[PDB]
Amino acid sequence: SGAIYVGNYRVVNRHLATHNDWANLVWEDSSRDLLVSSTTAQGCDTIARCDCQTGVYYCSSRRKHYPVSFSKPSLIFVEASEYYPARYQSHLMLAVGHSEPGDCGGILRCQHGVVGIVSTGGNGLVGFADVRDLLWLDEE
Ligand SMILES: NC(=O)[C@H]1CCCN(C(=O)[C@@H](CCc2ccccc2)c2ccccc2)C1
Ligand SMILES: [Zn+2]
Repeated sequence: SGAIYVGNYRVVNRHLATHNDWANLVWEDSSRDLLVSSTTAQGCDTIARCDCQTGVYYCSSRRKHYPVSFSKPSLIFVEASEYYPARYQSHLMLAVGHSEPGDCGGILRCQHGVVGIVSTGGNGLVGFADVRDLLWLDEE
């Protein structure tokens, strides 16, 4: 579990959005596993605007922040699960690191800000849904 809070936005994994998030929807993309909902209060997160491939992510299954190298956002094959059929997930970055399903929502950060949130994994790999191309998160 976990979310990004920037301005009047809550960014969460689409497969984990609560009923309250759907009743206050801004934008969603099934192919990226992202959903953005409106918030009454202002958030403090700054989104990174860069091409960094090294950062630190939070892993709830180990209660640890791990430094990692990660790939460029890409269309990656994600196996069928209870949340989606077998498909290509876009804007996904992989890293060698421990991750388990309950780790989704963990933030990945670089020196510039929030890069993305855990969305996939397994096999000593962890995948992050990128949010750095969502330039509109920095306005209104
Ligand atoms: N974005 C998605 O479509 C997610 C939805 C939840 C499930 N997804 C994952 O990647 C799972 C592992 C799936 C798996 C298990 C066993 C064998 C082959 C695959 C996972 C593991 C670790 C961290 C986060 C998620 C896909
Ligand atoms: Zn950066």
